[PDB]
Amino acid sequence: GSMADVPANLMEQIHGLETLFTVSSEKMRSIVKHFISELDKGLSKKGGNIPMIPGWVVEYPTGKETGDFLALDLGGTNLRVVLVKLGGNHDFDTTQNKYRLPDHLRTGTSEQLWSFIAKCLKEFVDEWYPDGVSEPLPLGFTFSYPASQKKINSGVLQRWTKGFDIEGVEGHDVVPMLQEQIEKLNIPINVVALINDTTGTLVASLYTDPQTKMGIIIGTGVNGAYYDVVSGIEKLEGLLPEDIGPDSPMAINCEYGSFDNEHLVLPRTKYDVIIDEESPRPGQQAFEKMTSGYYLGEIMRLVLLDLYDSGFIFKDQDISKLKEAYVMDTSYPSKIEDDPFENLEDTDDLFKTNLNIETTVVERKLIRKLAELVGTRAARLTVCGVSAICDKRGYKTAHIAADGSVFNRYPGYKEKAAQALKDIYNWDVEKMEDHPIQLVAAEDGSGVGAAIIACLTQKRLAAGKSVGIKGE
Ligand SMILES: OC[C@H]1O[C@H](O)[C@H](O)[C@@H](O)[C@@H]1O
Ligand SMILES: [Cl-]
Ligand SMILES: [Cl-]
Ligand SMILES: [Cl-]
Ligand SMILES: [Cl-]
Repeated sequence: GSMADVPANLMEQIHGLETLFTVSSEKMRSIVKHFISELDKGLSKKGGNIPMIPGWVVEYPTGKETGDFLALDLGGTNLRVVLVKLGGNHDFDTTQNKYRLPDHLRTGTSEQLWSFIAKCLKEFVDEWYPDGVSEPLPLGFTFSYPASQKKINSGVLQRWTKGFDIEGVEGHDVVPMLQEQIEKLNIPINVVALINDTTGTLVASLYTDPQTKMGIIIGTGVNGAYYDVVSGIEKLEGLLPEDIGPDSPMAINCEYGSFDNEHLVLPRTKYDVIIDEESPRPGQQAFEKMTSGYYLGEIMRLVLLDLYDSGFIFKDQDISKLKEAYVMDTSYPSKIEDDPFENLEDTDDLFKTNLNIETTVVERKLIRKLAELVGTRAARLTVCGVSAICDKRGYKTAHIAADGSVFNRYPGYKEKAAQALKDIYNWDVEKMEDHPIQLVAAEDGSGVGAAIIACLTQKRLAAGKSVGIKGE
C-alpha cells in the first residue's frame, strides 16, 4: 500500500518508472491495431516480420480420437517424453518422464542436442515397452521453436529463441536430424508430426473444451496459435493439393513473440534495449523479450543496477553478484510480490542470501513496486496478441486456452490479464469467469496435443489425404 517513509528523491524515481512501464487502455488498443496489420502481413504473399507458420492441422478434433501415442516435448525446464492414451470420448490418460538438460545445451552443438534427445527416447521406450513392439510407435514431436513446415513431419528451424544458441541448426530440417539419431539407437519410433507448443495447446484444449479458439503460451516464451481458413492464407495460394480446399481450417503457429521487431509501437525502454542488444539474437523476438518469463527478472536486474549506478540504492553494498546477466530469474519478482510481510522480510532474506546485498525497508518497497510494474506491463502487453487474433478473425467470444510458467505461477497474473482484456473492450462484467474473451487453463499441448495431432495425421495418411503442400 503505503509509502510515507520513502524520501521525495526516491519517490521521484519510482514515479518515473511507473510512467515508463504503465500501459494505458488506449495504448493497448493502438498496439492491437498495429498487431492485426502485422498478423495479416505475415500471411501475405510477400510475408512480414511475424512468421505466421501453417501447422498442417486442417480439422478440429472430434473427441472420438483413440489410441496410444508417444509425445516428445522439447522446451520445458526438462526434456519430457510422454505416453498418451486417447480414450475416444474427449478423455485421455498419460504417464511421463522428465530428463535434465545437459549443462550448456543451449550453447552446445547440434550433435549434442540430437544425441541427448535420442538417448532419452530409447530410455523411455525400453522402460515402457521392455518386450519390444510389433510396429513402430507413432510419435508427435513438440519443437517449441519457430520451424517452417512444407509438410507436417518437417520443421526447418527459423531462429533460436529463449536464450538458445546451438550452431548448425538454424536453416536445417530438424526432423531428419532427430530421425538419424533414433535410427542409430534402433528405437522403433515413427515420427508422424512436428508441432509447435501453441498448436498443441490449441488442439488438446479443443478436445475437451469446444469453445477454445486460441492456444497460447505465457511462459519461458510468449506465442499463440489459432485456426484460420485456407482462403485467408494468401501465401498458400497455388501451393495446396486439391483435397485441402478454400474453406478448410488451418491451424497457424503465429510466432507472435516476434511482433514489432521494427520498434514502431511497443513502449520499449532503455532496459528493453539492453536486453535485446545483449541477447543471443539481437533484433529478434521484441514482444516476447518485453513480456515472457525468461526476461522479467532481467528487466528488474537492469533497473536495479541503473538505480545503483545513478547513486540511489544499495549505496554501501558490494553489488558484484548483481552484474551477472540473467542471475535474477522470474522467481525473484514472484517471491517479492508474494512476500506477505509489511516490511518485506522475505525480500530481505532473498537479496541477502542469494545476492549478498543488504537492503533498507524503503529500498524493498521500491523493489516490490518495480516487480509489480514489470508484471503488470507484461500482462497488458501480452493480451494484445489475444485481442489482435480475436478482432482479426471476428471472435467476440472465445475461450483462450493458456499455459506456461507465467500464466500458471506468476502471482496475480491471471487477474491482471483478465482486467487488461476488460479494459480493451470496456465490458461491465464483474467476475473473471464471465468475460466474453477469457483465458482458461489449457490441456497439455506439448504432450496430449502432439498425440492428438499425430492421431489426426495418421488418419489423414491412411485415407490418402494431404498433410503438406502439393508435391510433398
Ligand atoms: O514456448 C513458447 C514459445 O516460445 C518462443 O516464442 C518460441 O519461438 C515459440 O515457438 C514457442 O511457442
Ligand atoms: Cl534518497
Ligand atoms: Cl510460412
Ligand atoms: Cl527509457
Ligand atoms: Cl464469437
